[PDB]
Amino acid sequence: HWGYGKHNGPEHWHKDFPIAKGERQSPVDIDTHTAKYDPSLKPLSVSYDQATSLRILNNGHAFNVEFDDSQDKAVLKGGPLDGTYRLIQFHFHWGSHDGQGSEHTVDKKKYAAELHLVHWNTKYGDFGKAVQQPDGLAVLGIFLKVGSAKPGLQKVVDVLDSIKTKGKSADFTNFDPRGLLPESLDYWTYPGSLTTPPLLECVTWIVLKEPISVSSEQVSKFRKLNFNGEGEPEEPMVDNWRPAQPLKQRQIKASFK
Ligand SMILES: [Cl-]
Ligand SMILES: [Zn+2]
Repeated sequence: HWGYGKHNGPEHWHKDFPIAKGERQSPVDIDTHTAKYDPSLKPLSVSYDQATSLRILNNGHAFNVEFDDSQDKAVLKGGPLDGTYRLIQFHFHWGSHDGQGSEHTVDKKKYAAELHLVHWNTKYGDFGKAVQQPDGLAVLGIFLKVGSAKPGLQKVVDVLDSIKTKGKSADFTNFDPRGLLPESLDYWTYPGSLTTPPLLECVTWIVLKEPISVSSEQVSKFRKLNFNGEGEPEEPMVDNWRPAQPLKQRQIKASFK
């Protein structure tokens, strides 16, 4: 089974998932000098007022906050997207220390972590059908940098102690993901893939320019989670990120100059 270790980590995924060497893999390094301004890209429309969070789960790879995606007003649209995409879950990737942990990089700079807000294209009926199409999902990626604390993240970080091992979960209602967004919605966009197996090339990536600031203590709580199930010897959940992949024949566009 895949993981992030020496023997089952990202360098090994291609054996079970040959698309790992595909033409539209994620993440990627974003070169700010070559990314091209496209002043025809509409503002991003992020509507989370009626986002209805359900639970938080340690899935053995990261933790996912799951949403009720029948909420037809809880949607991402605009920007580079046609039609409407529904929020299903968000999760993070992070490092064994503050100097690494993001999946996308910006001019080769890695951030302490990266948040992914996963949405599926309503035109395909559900998430399971959408992942089989090239315009099936839209993932909103947001970098975390160490600085002042992020108040809207605190409810997430405080609940992690009770879901420390694989399989554990907690009810997690009335979490408002708007508390995780930076001031600015300027972004870079490119077509790419899920960054975990099955690595399907079904994602329009929308990566915000502006990181959110989280405190050193908040991010260190991510690192207290464990990959293993209860009753195995603790295996700290850190460095669950996939490194930058070849950009091949893709152009990264920017919503801003
Ligand atoms: Cl804290
Ligand atoms: Zn992710």
